[PDB]
Amino acid sequence: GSFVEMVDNLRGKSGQGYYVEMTVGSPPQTLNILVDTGSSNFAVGAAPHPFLHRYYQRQLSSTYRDLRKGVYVPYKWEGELGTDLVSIPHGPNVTVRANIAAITESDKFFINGSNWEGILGLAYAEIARPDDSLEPFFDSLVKQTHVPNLFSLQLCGVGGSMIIGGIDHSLYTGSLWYTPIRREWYYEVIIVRVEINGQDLKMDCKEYNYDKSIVDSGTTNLRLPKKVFEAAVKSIKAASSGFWLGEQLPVISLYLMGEVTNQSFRITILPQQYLRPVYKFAISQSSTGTCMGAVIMEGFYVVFDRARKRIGFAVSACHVHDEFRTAAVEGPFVTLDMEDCGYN
Ligand SMILES: COc1cc(Br)cc(CN2CCC(NC(=O)CCCS)CC2)c1OC
Repeated sequence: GSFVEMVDNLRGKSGQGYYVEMTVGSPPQTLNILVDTGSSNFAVGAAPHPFLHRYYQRQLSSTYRDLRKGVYVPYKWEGELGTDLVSIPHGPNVTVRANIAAITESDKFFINGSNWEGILGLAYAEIARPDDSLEPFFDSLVKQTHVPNLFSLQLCGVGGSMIIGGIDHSLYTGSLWYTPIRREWYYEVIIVRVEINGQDLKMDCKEYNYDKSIVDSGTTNLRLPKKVFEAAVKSIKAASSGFWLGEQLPVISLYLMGEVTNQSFRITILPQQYLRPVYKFAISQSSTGTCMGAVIMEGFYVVFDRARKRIGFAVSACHVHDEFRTAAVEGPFVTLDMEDCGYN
């Protein structure tokens, strides 16, 4: 119902993702940790990298255990794997034994000037490194505690909330609308229709999910596939008459597969969401598929209902809106052949 302790527990810089305070080891070592639904490793700085405010000092932790194994993660960082006791101060009052990759070497990972020292992957074991046998933090948390298999994110344009183990109904207006998680690797969803200011792109819905479509807190932009990206910008440029290519400095609706056969709902983002104050055009091309980043997520309260293999969307109580236009989650809509849109 209400999780006052966990409200406003996220911070960050625009374009750099959101981080939460966590503790590792015994006695607890406090670190700021990126919240990433697009990856599945819990990894922290473990050596005195010049950019870092602080780092995990294994020698100070009585509860640390070595797994005597190494991990190389390119996007790069490299680490030594182990386990230790982990807590989230402004989260549930629990302590779990989780896997931690102690980052010993990295290139273009840590950001000069940033206030975070690690990454928390909230996605599933499938995309975990080195392989799926390394249990992600959230999978460990659910198994070792009575914390429900669910988390939600209210990312605001920089602070936000990560509600672990439930939903805070103060953080959204209207109703929650759910889309199925297609496969438990990334938080994979299916987009069935795309409108630019009320007009359908008339594109094959297979193109909207070319390779995959994901909800990703680790990505800043709405990243559309090349073919969709091209057609989207074409309608975006026509609606308002280098920059469009992300080389320099009208609402958008995505229809998502519903819970029921032939039933969909739409989520609608304003310019106030895809114009990121630096302004920059926060919609870019991709070759890995559709990535619903902070652009999408900042308009909505997002429920990662892992228990029921679904993701909830509702209008965020903190989203930037004026007296003219407001962000929206609306349904139900009738959409046939939705299963076809999934790439195989
Ligand atoms: C500031 O730097 C980061 C902040 C945060 Br929060 C997370 C990361 C790492 N994260 C790794 C997974 C990526 N997503 C995918 O591979 C799916 C394709 C999406 S189009 C997104 C970036 C970051 O990079 C190091």
